[PDB]
Order: sequence, then C-alpha cells, then structure tokens
Amino acid sequence: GLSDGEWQQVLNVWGKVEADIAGHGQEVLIRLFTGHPETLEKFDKFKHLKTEAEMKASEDLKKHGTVVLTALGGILKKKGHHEAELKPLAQSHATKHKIPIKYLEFISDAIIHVLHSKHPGDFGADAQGAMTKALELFRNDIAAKYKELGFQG
Repeated sequence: GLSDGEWQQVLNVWGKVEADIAGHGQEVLIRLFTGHPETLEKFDKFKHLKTEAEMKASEDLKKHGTVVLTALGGILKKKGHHEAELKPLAQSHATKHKIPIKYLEFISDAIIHVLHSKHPGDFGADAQGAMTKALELFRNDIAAKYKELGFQG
C-alpha cells in the first residue's frame, strides 16, 4: 500500500492533472498510441488516426481523455479503497475491450512521462515515487481481477 504521506503526494500531483484534465488525458493517450501502436488498434473509434497531428486535432480523443482520467482520478481519491470502482473497470477491459495487462504498464509510464513534460521541475522525486506506487497498485489490483478471469490478452 501507500502511506498517508504518499497518498497526499499522489493527490497533490493529481491537482495538476485536474487543472487541465482533457489536455493531460489527450497527451497521455497520444503518448500511449505513438509509443505502442498496438494499443491504438484496440480502439475502433481511434484507429482511423494515422498521424499525431490527426490525434492532436481529434476532439473526440480529448473527450475520451477526460473520461479516462476522470475514472482514474476517482479511483486514486479512494486511496486504495477502490474495489467497487476498480472491479468493473478490470472486467470491462478484459472481457469487452481485450486489453492486455501490459497496456496498463504502458499507460503508467506514459502518465509519468507526460507529468514531467508538462510540469518540468515541478514533479520531484518524492512525487514521482508516490505516483508510481499508486499506478503500480492500480495495475496490480486490475491484474488480480484479470487472473480471476483467466484473461491474458
């Protein structure tokens, strides 16, 4: 788990995200899709996006970014008491969306990258450590649910 102090860092960082949730979510998704093109293929509604310019110009992608980070934010605000939020998310992504767990590692790295890119010098080592632990906890709890389902992807 995270300590009190670690959760406080996570949620302080998350205030950065919340000041521009769509812009952060867009940049996270673009980072994921350009670094790991296999991820894009899982999105029927973004798989038409051929270039980063088109990605950056898609208003639906920005909208989706808000959906994604709102769901994550609400989970992080539970400080690990997230079973009801996180179970359905896990099950949806294993059964419907067919998303390998590995893709949660990719997006965790993307979030760290984007935070440094948008907040250079304002995402220090303690904050990074705390956010990394929270994203590990998130994916670890999703992986437990994937194991229940047998789901590899």
